[PDB]
Amino acid sequence: EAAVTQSPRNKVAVTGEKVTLSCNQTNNHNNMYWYRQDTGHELRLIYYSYGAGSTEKGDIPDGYKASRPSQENFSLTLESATPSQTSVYFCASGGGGTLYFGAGTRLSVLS
Amino acid sequence: SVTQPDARVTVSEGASLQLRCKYSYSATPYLFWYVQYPRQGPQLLLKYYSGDPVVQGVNGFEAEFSKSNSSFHLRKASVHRSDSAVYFCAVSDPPPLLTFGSGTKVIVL
Amino acid sequence: QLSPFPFDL
Amino acid sequence: GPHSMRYYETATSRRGLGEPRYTSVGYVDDKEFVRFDSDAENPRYEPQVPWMEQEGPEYWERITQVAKGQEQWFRVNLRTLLGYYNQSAGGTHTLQRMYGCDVGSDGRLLRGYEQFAYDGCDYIALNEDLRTWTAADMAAQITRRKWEQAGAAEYYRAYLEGECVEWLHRYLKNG
Repeated sequence: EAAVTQSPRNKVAVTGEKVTLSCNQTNNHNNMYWYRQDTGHELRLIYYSYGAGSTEKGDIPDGYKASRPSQENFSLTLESATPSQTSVYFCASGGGGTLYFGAGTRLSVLS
Repeated sequence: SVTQPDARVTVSEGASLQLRCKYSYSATPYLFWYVQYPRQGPQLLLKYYSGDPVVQGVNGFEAEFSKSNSSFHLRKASVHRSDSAVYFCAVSDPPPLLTFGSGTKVIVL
Repeated sequence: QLSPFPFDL
Repeated sequence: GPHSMRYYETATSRRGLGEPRYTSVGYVDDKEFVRFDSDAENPRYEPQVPWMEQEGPEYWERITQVAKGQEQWFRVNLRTLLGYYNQSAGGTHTLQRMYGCDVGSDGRLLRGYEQFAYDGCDYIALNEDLRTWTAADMAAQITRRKWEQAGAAEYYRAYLEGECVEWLHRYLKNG
């Protein structure tokens, strides 16, 4: 979906840096998600949201914080960047059933 | 939990392609197939909720749901260079959450 | 088992 | 003879009284056998009749987890409906869902259910065919549209046709 846009597409962070990945969706969907894929393999859920004001931990929420200020904005925050977090982050929205993903955000953590 | 037994698959351009997918999930299965082209996000190919066990998707793709065999195998009758990519099988684990497979890399010659 | 999470209104 | 199972989830938000109250009650034939209350000190799905106590702890766990998710769904859609009908914010409203399945003497599905009511009035309901929808007013017309587009009917049907019927049986043998 061209409705899901992440920012930025490429980010390099220093160890300890507070990083915030941003997602925007004009699909008018209530559900939004943040996955990470780091081997071109399985994508794993970090955090999701049932709608504005909702913030639910995924399978690997450690080191991550999330925020759903509004309907179309869901941001993932790495409070203190650590190399274990270098990976490609994908955001998705969905109104039940099908999930629509953004282009992805490649984030690397230099020590 | 969904399982894609093959990590890599190679086919001759023009030939048929079949990517296997097995699912172990007690509840109502809501299965999907996503394709991921290099430097891009996963895109929906097709999905199956109920009714016709054989679902059609974009780009001449189709899959068949088999409660008995517990599979949701993908198929395309004639692949082209364009189809080289990573294919994901996924089941709505507890909806509205989605659980992805390890994926399968398809290489066409 | 219950009906799955519903779609958005 | 035929049997039935039916679940009623209702969310009620009240004038500046914080987040809405969520409750879910299930009926087998015409007896309540399970229930969940968000007003409880410890929100959890619990057995309302003894024969339901013969379900594992894993059962009550995910059932409860579904309920917590459902609480959020209502919390959100109550809001989207305020918009649709152009109403206030501090206002007091109710949104409920009812789903279920009747089975024939042969234990196979007889009728599926999935429907919603806002503020006491009908909103949208899956027809008997489990393929089309009935939309009360114009606001509901909006939902119908996207649900027709997203294939919501097939989504719910999937459950109504198998998972439900299967469990209605689990329970019918249990007592």
